[PDB]
Amino acid sequence: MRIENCFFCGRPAWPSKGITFMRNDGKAFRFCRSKCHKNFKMKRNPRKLKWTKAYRKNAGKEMVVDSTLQFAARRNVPVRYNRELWQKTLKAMERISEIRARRERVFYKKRMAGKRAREVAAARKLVAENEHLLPRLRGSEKRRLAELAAERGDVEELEREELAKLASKSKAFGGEVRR
Amino acid sequence: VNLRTQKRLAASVLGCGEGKVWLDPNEVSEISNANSRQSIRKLVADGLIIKKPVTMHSRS
Amino acid sequence: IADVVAREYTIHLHKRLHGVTFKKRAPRAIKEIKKFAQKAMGTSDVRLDPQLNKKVWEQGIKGVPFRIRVRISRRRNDEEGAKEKLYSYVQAVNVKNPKGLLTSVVEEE
Amino acid sequence: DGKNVYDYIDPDIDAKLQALEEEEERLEKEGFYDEDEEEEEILQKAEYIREQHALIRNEAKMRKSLKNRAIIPRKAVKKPLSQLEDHLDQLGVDTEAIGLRA
Amino acid sequence: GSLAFLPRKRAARHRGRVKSFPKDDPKKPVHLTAAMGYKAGMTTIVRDLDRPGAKAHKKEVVEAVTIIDCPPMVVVGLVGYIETPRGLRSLTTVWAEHLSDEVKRRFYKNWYKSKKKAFTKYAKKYAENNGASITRELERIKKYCTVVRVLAHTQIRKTPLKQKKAHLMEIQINGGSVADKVEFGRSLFEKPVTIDTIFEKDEMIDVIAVTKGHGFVGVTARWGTKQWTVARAGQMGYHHRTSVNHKIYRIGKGDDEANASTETDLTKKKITPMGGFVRYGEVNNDYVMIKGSVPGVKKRIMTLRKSLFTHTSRKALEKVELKWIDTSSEFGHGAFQTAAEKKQFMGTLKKDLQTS
RNA sequence: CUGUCCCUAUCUACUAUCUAGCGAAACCACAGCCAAGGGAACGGGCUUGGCAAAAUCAGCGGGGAAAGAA
RNA sequence: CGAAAGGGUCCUGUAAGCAGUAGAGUAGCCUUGUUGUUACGAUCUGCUGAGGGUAAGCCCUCCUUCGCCUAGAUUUC
Ligand SMILES: [Zn+2]
Repeated sequence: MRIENCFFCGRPAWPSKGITFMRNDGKAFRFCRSKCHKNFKMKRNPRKLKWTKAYRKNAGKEMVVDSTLQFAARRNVPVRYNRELWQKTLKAMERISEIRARRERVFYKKRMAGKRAREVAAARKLVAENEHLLPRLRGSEKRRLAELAAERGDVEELEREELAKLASKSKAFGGEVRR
Repeated sequence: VNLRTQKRLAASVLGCGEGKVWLDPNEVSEISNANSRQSIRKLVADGLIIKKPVTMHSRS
Repeated sequence: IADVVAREYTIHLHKRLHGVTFKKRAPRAIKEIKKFAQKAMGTSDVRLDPQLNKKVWEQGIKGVPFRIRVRISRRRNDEEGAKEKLYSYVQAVNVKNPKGLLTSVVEEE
Repeated sequence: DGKNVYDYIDPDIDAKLQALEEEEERLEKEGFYDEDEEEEEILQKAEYIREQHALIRNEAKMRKSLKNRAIIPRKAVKKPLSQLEDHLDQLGVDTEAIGLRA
Repeated sequence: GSLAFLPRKRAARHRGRVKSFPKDDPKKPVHLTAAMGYKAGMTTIVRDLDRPGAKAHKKEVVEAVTIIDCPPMVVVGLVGYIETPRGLRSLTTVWAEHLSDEVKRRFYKNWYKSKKKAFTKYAKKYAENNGASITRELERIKKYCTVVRVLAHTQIRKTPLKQKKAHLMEIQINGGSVADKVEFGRSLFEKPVTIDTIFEKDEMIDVIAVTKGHGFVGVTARWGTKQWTVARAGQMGYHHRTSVNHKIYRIGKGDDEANASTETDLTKKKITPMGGFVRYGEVNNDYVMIKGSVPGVKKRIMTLRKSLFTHTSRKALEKVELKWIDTSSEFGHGAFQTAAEKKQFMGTLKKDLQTS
C-alpha cells in the first residue's frame, strides 16, 4: 500500500479511489477521480488548468525549493528493518511536517505581502471621487442638536459624537396602502 | 367598479389605444362617476386620465 | 411578546424551490413566502407588497433569487368584525447582499 | 498523516535532521519569521460608499423592469410632502423652507 | 422470481424479529444471544489476507465494510416461557426499577400530552415491600420455565437521530440451567450491556432488518423480467430479511479516540468520515464494523444475533488484520483523511490569512 | 459497398393520480369461489366434497367470446 | 422544535473592479528622434484554489441570533 499521487492534479490517490489507464507505450496513468480522467481523455493540459498542482508550481503558487521538500523522495534502494530507525523516522516525519507548515505560512505571507497598500489607495480614490456619498447627518438632528447644545452650553463635539453613534447603529420597499 | 366604458371613451377621446390609457387608481370613484366624453375630458385636464408615451425603440 | 412587531428575516427560496417545475418557480415562491410569514408570525392573513412581488418576478418565472431578505410586520386588523384580529404585511428591504444577516427586530422609533 | 514512512526513510538521517533544526535556529535568529486609525477609518468610509452604490443600483434595477415598458412621466405623477421632506432631510435640507407649497 | 419470499407483503413491524434463537444446551456458559444497533453507512478497508488456497494469500485486498453504531444497551426485564403442546407460551414477565423515559416513550404513542403514568404502580410494587410478590414471580420462572429472555432497550438519546423512542426486544439467554440464567438476568437488571460483551471480533453473525422500500414497482424491476407464480405488479421493498454469515471485523470502543487506527497507519482518527456520515451524522459510541453489505437504510434499527449453527468454513476461524480505514468524505469524491491532512496539502487560504 | 438489422437525434399523433364544482354512455333474466359426477365431446343453479367473516382502494397479464363438420 | 448565521464537507473553476508601459496594434504635439512625447487599446500577470452553490433526503453548534410551547376538536372499557 502506498499513497499515490494523481497524475493530472496531484491530490493523494488513495487505494480504491479512482481509475488508472494503461497506454500501449507501457507506463500507467493513475487518476484520482472522474474529473481528472475525463479531462485527460479530452486531452486538456494539466499545466494549463488552474486547479492543478502543476499550475501552482508553474505559476509559483507553491514552494519548489526547500530542504523540507528534498527530504521527500521515492526510494529505489531498499533498506533493512530497524526498530529505532523506523521510530526516529516517525518523529522526523512529525518535525518535518510542522516545519513545512510553518514555512508554507511564511511563503504565503511573503507572496501576499502587498495588500494593504493597494486597498488603502483604492479607498483614497473612492473617497476622493465619491465625497458626496459619505455619512451625512440629518436636518432634524442638526437642528435638535443646536437646541440641546444651547441647553448644555459644545455643538461641534455633540455633532461628531452623534455622527459616530448613528454610524455605529436598511430601507424597505414601499408601504401599506390604507384600506 | 367596472371601468370598461371609461377606458373605451378615454381611448377614443385621447386618440390612443386602450393599452396607452392610464386611470388613476386612487380616483376610481370619480372616474366611475364620470360617464360622458365631457366629464372624461375634464378628468384628462385634471390629470386623473393620462396618455402614456410610446415604447422606446432605440435604433442605435 | 408584543402583538404588533416587525422583524427582518432571510428566506432560502433555493431550499423551498429545489425541484419545482420551471414554469411554476415564481408562483410557488409567492406561496412559500406566504407560508413562511404565516409560520413566523402565526397569522393566516398575510399580505405581500407589490414591490415584493416584482422582486420575486424580477428574473422571470424561472429565475427566482436564491435568498430574499424581507421585513414582516404584524399589526392589528380593525376593519369591522374581521375574522382575524392580527395581520402580517411582508415587505422587501434594500440590502447590499442577502447573506450574513441574522434575524433582527426593527424599531419604529 | 497521509505520508509514506517508506518515502521518508533514509539511513544516516540524524545528520539531515540536525542540519534541519540548525537551519531553523538560523532562520529565527536572522528574522525569517519575525512578524511585523486613519487607514481603518478611510477603509470604513470606502465600504460605506460601496454599500451606497449597491443600494442605488438595487433601487435602479428595482424600477427598471425587464423589457421596455411605457412608464408614467414624473411631471404627470404627483408626490407627497412626506416623501419630499424625508428625502430632503436625508440629504440635509432645512425643512421650514417647504410647508405651504401645495 | 423466488417462490420462498412470495407473500411480498410489507413487514408488519419496522424493527424485525429474530424468529429463531440458537438451540440451548446447559453445557455452555451463560450468555446473551442478540443485540441491536443503528446503521451508519459503509467505508473501505484493505486487509492483509491470510487465506491458504487463494491467490490473494499474503496480499492486500480492498474490501467493503458497513458501520453499525451500538451504544450500550440497558436491561430492564426478564421474560419466562413454558413449553406446551401448542408451542411456547409466555408464562410471565418481571420488569425492573426506574424504567427510562425512552422505554416509556416506546410504551406510549402520544407521549407529549400523556400524563407519563407507566409502571408507577409497578415501582410501588417494588418499593412497598411486595418484593415477596416479585420474588414469587422469579421463583415461578425458576421452577416452571424452560426458555428465559431479557428485555433490553437501546439509547436513542446517545444515538444521533431526531427520534427519542427506544427499541425493546427479548434477547434469549443460553448455556445453563433455568435458575442460573434467571439469576443472571436479575443481576443484569438496570445495567447496560456492551457490544464487545455480547459479540467479539472475527465472529460470523446474522443481521435482521427491514430492506428498503420502493413502493409500487413494475415487474421489470420487481422480478428482473425481460397463478401465484406469475410476475405481478405491486409492493417491492420494505421487506423483513435475515441475512446470514457476515464476519464482524472490528468493535470500536468509541472512547478510544483512535477507533480507525490500525497498527500500520499510526494515525489518531475515529471511524466518523471527514464531514460525518451522510444522512446519519457522527458515530460517537461503540461501533460494529462488519464485512459486506447489510439489509436496511442508514439510521435504521438493526438486530445482530449469533449464528444458529456451528460454522463449517475456514472463513469463520480466520483472524482479521486491518491496515487502514477509509475516513474520506462520503459527500463526494474526497481524498483527505483528516482536516490536518487537507490543510497541509492545500496550504493556507485567503480566509485563513484574513482571520489570523 | 449494400435491395439487411438495431440503437441515438428531430418532427408528427395518441398517451395523466387525488381534491372543489359539473357530470354521461355502452350494457343489464337473476346471479357470480373451486374440484369430481351430472350417457345426448352441455353447465350457473343439482349430488358431495373443499371450504367459507363485515365495508372498501389500486394493478391486472386469467374466466364470463367464438366453431359445424366433409 | 423552527428560521437564519457560523464552521466543516463536497461541486465548479479563479468573480466584479483596479493596477503594471508587460502588451500585438490605432492616432495627435512639436521638430528630427541617437530612448521623443500624449491618448486609446485587444491580450497577459497580480490582487484570486478566488468568487459562486452547499440539503431541498449532508454534517456540527455553548449562552452564535430571533421566534415558539403545557394547545383545540372528537371518541372509548
Ligand atoms: Zn486528480
